[PDB]
Amino acid sequence: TPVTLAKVIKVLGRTGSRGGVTQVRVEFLEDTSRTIVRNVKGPVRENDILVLMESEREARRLR
Amino acid sequence: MRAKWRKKRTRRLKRKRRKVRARSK
Amino acid sequence: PKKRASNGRNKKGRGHVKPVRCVNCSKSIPKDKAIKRMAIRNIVEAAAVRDLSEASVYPEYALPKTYNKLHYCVSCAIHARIVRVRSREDRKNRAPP
Amino acid sequence: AVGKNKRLSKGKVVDPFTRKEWFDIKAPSTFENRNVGKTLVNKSTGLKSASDALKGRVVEVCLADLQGSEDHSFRKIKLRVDEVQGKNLLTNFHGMDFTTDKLRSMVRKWQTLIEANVTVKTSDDYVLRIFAIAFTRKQANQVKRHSYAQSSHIRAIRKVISEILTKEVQGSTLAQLTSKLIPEVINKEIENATKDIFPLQNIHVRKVKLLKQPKFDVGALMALHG
Amino acid sequence: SQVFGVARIYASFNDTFVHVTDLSGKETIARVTGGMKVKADRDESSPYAAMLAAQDVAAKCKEVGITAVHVKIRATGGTRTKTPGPGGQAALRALARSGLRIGRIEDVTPVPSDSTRKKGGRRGRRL
RNA sequence: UUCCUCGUGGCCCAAUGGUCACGGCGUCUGGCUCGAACCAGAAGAUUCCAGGUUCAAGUCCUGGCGGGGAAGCCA
RNA sequence: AAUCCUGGAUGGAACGACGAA
RNA sequence: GGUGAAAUUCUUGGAUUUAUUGAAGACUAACUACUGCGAAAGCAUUUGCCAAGGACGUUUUCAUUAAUCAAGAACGAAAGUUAGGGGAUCGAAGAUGAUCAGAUACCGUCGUAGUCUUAACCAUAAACUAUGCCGACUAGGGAUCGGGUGGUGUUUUUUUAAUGACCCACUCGGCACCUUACGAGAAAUCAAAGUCUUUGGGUUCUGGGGGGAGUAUGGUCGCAAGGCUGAAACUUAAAGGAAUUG
Ligand SMILES: [Mg+2]
Ligand SMILES: [Mg+2]
Ligand SMILES: [Mg+2]
Ligand SMILES: [Mg+2]
Ligand SMILES: [Mg+2]
Ligand SMILES: [Mg+2]
Ligand SMILES: [Mg+2]
Ligand SMILES: [Mg+2]
Ligand SMILES: [Mg+2]
Ligand SMILES: [Mg+2]
Ligand SMILES: [Mg+2]
Ligand SMILES: [Mg+2]
Ligand SMILES: [Mg+2]
Ligand SMILES: [Mg+2]
Ligand SMILES: [Mg+2]
Ligand SMILES: [Mg+2]
Ligand SMILES: [Mg+2]
Repeated sequence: TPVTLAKVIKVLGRTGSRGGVTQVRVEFLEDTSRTIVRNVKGPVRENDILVLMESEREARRLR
Repeated sequence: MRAKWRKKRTRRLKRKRRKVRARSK
Repeated sequence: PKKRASNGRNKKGRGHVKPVRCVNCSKSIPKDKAIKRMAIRNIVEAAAVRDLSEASVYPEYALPKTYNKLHYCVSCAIHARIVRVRSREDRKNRAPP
Repeated sequence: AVGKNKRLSKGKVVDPFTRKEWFDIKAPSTFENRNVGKTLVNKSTGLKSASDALKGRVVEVCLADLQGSEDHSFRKIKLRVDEVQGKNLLTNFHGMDFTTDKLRSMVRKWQTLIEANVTVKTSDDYVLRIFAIAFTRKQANQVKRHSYAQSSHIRAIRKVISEILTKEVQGSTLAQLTSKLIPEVINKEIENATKDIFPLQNIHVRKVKLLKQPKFDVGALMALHG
Repeated sequence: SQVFGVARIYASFNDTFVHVTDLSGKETIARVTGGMKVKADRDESSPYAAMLAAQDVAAKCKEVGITAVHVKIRATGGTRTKTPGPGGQAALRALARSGLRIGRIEDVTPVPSDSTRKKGGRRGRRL
């Protein structure tokens, strides 16, 4: 039953056609020095914490 | 209509008329 | 009327240029009316390079690069958020950004 | 995609990595390192004799891995298996070739590319197709932005190059040629012969390929592996 | 110290192949695709599928005896795209993160000297 | 004339003797939108007519009604 | 006083309207 | 596999994939650009042969031999035709899978003719710079291709020479380009589309509202496909070009 905690360090922007998604670059609490970009469904701040059911995935960054 | 296809129609009708006239000639 | 003096292209003294194919829609477009870009990129990305260097024997290595030249037709280049569309006065601007 | 197959079988487990064995690869002595890696085969049955299934194998590996230096980092070498003596299988030179990254890095626009290729045979009765490549350069004090040649310079350069390779191969057997290749003396000769004609940067040679080999002559092979 | 293999990612659109061999290429290990790790026909190409494939081949190589791997990334090439698909770099990152070691990545997309002819017509694949 | 076959909702068509009977189109109602197309949904059958077998016939059997097909040869 | 670096995409369906002014 | 998504299709007889070779035929990437040559069409791997050509240079030669040209002749993309060859890719037709109200269309998978060549026909094209050729003159500016001249200019050789490659200045000729309008133009725009009511340098071709109609007929060429030539009846008040604001 593994899950990964990740701390938010930077909110990038909203995403999704209807704006109910947010891109965030996080910092893994355990195994620090690792930063990954993820989608989020709800509201989010910097320094919030996320429970990744899987860590080995990042979203297509909107650039 | 498109002039290209109108031309194609004239060409077909010319062919038609040419052979239906060869029927007599 | 005449939208462009070059008419779309770079054919002055040639007659014929022996076209190429759009890599997106396989359309036979002349090599001069096309739009040539060059996608010079690192092979992996900005992200996983750190993981690769961590997991790499042969340190200091290179991270070599992938170079591919791209031709697009007008329609595909305009659909793919490239040369899109400009005003009558800025059409004459011939340099890149 | 998984449960899609209509039929797996037209008409209607034994995992093999227990059935296999490892060998380690020895390169010739014209290389500061011999131990290339390892390979696999099935166990030598009586109806197979795995030696012969493994005889005609080819393995491409980097010259920087054979020499240690990352200066020869592009420069892949293909090695052909020719003999086996108890799990330390020997190889001989099959052919060189560059990496696409380096080649495309050379190929930039607003400079003229020159290419040559010759079909020469050696002292050891081999036949090789040696490829040479070169590129114009923009001199210092130069203001115009392309540095193209006048297309007879190119023909002269190519004549010179082809004559040099036909001269330098005839006399080099195969290992003599390999040890001429590795230090990149040929490129120095091309530059010294063409500086009187045109600048010529990036005179790395190019891939070389065998076409037809002589008879085996195991003695000449074992001469290399000491 | 390190036992080397060769990974041979072929990352097209519509699918992704991770399949690893000895240095010679004649003897192979652990060919798995994206469509073996997903059931759509629409996500055969995707990075998650490629990542799962790379995890599987990492497991199989490690239980064979292979520790490091060289990489040859490839697209459909020829007359076709020549730009690699989405799931190549994902597989690469995945087999790196799984515990294997890397050496000498290369791109080996087959390129022609103006070979035969692309498909679609001269007017193209319209849509 | 003989032989063979067919008949089912407005149209085409299917049915194991075992529910006043399946489907598609059409029709009616509502919705999206003015109409189509689309989405939801309804209703409509004396299974050609007269008899018989059976607990029960659309079906199984006899007769007629109408439609079609094949045959009508040696001279 | 230490100190190696980056930029980047596509993605279904959608017929029609009397003329006059 | 392919796709927007699927399906047709191939796969325990091992498909896709890997490596090693071999064959076939086509093509000639990246270099490849507001660059070159060519009468145009058009022409891009190497080397060899064959003949030709432009520009440049010239204190060489003839000496008006010239410019444009109904007739008439040569070349003339692709498709197409005939006959052989070759026939890998792609692929009018056709067959199929889907999409769709229908889809003998777009998309997908196959796939004949064709795509390549030889010998011979065709004789067309948005064959377009939609701009006839020859000639003279008229504003600035720089870049570039080829040739040539000059410079104690830079670099390499053998510090050094001659070369070659670069730099600067200039020049003839060419593909073009930028800026302005003294000018022109209906304007868009044009260093030619200027020097044209202050109307004439020379010459060839074509057009006369829109349709009917590049039609019918008659000739002529062509194996054919068709080409070149080419009306009338009847019909109509607008068709059209360039810009303007919506
Ligand atoms: Mg043309
Ligand atoms: Mg209704
Ligand atoms: Mg209607
Ligand atoms: Mg109508
Ligand atoms: Mg196989
Ligand atoms: Mg080439
Ligand atoms: Mg040139
Ligand atoms: Mg014409
Ligand atoms: Mg014209
Ligand atoms: Mg003039
Ligand atoms: Mg000059
Ligand atoms: Mg000039
Ligand atoms: Mg020119
Ligand atoms: Mg008139
Ligand atoms: Mg008229
Ligand atoms: Mg009126
Ligand atoms: Mg208008």
